[PDB]
Amino acid sequence: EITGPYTNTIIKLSDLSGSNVWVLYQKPTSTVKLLKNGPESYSWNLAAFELWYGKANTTVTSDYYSGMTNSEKSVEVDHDSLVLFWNEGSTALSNKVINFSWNVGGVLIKLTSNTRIDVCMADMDNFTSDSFNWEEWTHNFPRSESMNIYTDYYLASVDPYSQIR
Repeated sequence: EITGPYTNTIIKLSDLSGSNVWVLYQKPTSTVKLLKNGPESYSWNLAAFELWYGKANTTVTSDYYSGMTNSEKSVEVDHDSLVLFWNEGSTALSNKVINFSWNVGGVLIKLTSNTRIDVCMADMDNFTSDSFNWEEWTHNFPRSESMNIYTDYYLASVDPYSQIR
């Protein structure tokens, strides 16, 4: 059901023949970059997103958006969190903080079409929602060949909620 651990820095999302793909991570002890989808350096025209783990009472700052005057490159986090920096369409830069109470956790990548994907994130607690839903938060991005991973990770093509929680 859940496969891994993997030590690659490049996932291939082209040949994947399924609706959904989870990219899971064991809760790190310190703030660290998890994955990233976009060009090498910041390009304003192209859409992108960069995911971090944020340790409780730290300041998560983006590397990809390091040289921007926008203020959403840096975020302070109270709880242990996932922090997704992203830009798409008219949005020059934005972030989305989400709780990470579980030991294992990650983000859902919905393969909606051959041209587009949806990055689905949910507040990983046993107390937040009455009904857990991976597509609590969502945003639509263009679909690309590959994605960069920067830590050890696990993959799943089936809903791992049962095992993770």
